Amino acid sequence: GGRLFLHLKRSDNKPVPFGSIVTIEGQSSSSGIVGDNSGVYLTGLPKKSKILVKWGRDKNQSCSSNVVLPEKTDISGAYRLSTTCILNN
Repeated sequence: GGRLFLHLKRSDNKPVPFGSIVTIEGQSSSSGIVGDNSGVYLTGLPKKSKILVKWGRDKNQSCSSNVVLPEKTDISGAYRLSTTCILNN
């Protein structure tokens, strides 16, 4: 599958909080954890995914992102991608 470093930034231009939990939309278990440079490393992904990034239970404490990988198959490396995490408010 696809592996990538994903740099997330909130729609309000703040970094995503260090320690936020990343999940595939529709799944309850963790996929990864946002680190101290507001990035996460993810593997086993299809070409197009949707993720939830969460650091609390209230309004404006989670955000949603699409994750679109380039088409190329059969490579061993990792993409360095960026996307917006749109706040759920």
